[PDB]
Amino acid sequence: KDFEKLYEATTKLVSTSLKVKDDLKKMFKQNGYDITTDHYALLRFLWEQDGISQIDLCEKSCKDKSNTTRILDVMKNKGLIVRKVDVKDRRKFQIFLTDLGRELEEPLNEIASIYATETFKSISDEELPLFTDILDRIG
Amino acid sequence: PRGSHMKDFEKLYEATTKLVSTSLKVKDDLKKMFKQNGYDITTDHYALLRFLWEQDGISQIDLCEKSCKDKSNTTRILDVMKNKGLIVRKVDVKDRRKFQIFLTDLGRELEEPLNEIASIYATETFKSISDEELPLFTDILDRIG
Ligand SMILES: [Hg+2]
Ligand SMILES: [Hg+2]
Ligand SMILES: [Hg+2]
Ligand SMILES: [Hg+2]
Repeated sequence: KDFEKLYEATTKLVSTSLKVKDDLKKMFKQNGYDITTDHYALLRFLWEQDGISQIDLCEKSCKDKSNTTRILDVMKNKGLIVRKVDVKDRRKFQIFLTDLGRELEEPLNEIASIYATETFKSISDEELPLFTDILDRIG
Repeated sequence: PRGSHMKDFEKLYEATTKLVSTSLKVKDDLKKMFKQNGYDITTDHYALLRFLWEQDGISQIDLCEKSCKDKSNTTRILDVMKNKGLIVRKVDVKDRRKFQIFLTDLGRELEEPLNEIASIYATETFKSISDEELPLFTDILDRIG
């Protein structure tokens, strides 16, 4: 409708995504926090709700089970989260924030806010839900 | 940074999240479709091949400007393409130390079957999206950043 246009949209979608992820990461680094966008998204779920099951974070995350688990080990190794074997299943892992994990909410949210305002500055508030809804119908 | 009409951070974050997820789903599904139909090609590969079908023998340098993925990642990906037999690296006759990138016979032949799959894929993927909506979507993506 027509392929050339469709391919161009797909490309822009995919550049933009990468640029977004990559600039937010840089901004966390510049302020001295060595974290990725993936780590931030995961931590956001936990700040809402601590003790999420790993499978539960599969679902919410996306990824494969391989990738998510590797991202979570990187996070544990930076001290943000710990991993417990569950009180309603040996099979399941529950995921808890450390103190470090809790502490970073204010500041990581602050940097993400600053990134967001600048990044979305040319776009109107009323364009968001259109954008969002077009993304939701893609696929 | 500020003004008199700020957006809600939550909304911006949700949009960023949806943008990211959707990018990933689209990439990953296109890759699955290529493999299911017998071609072991990533979306990154296919995207580079598109640039080569338009402009065979382009410089590594000019490929990176178009590519994004600024240098070491386009390169690593180019290497993987050479070892797949899709492309070939040729020292520039003019301008020392530049390379030009050329399609193999295999890389040329893939143009038709790979565009066929991607095209079908794109139409499915965008079927719920009206003709008026598309450049709107595209224009928002251009203003992001
Ligand atoms: Hg790309
Ligand atoms: Hg994500
Ligand atoms: Hg999963
Ligand atoms: Hg390169």
